[PDB]
Amino acid sequence: PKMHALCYLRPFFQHELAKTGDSEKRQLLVEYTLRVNNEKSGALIRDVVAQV
Amino acid sequence: PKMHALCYLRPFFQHELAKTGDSEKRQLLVEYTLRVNNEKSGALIRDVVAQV
Repeated sequence: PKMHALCYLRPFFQHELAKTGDSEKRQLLVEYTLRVNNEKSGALIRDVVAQV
Repeated sequence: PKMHALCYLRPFFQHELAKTGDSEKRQLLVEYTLRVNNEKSGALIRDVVAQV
């Protein structure tokens, strides 16, 4: 777990939208990326199934 | 220069518009007109080419 990071360019944030009447509109946004420090430190086994 | 005026109906101003997404909007506005007191106090030479 220590060799993976989640990097936030813009953390979670909310804001208003245009008000077109007797209502209330909100938007939530987030911007992120994933960093893998070194792929040599782990393994990924693919295409394996149980009991065929 | 004493015979020409620029009349401002609304002086230059600015405001921000409604938010519709992950963006910001700005607008600047001005409203004006031009007054020429008397056309007989000046001259306008047209269709003259400098050094052919």
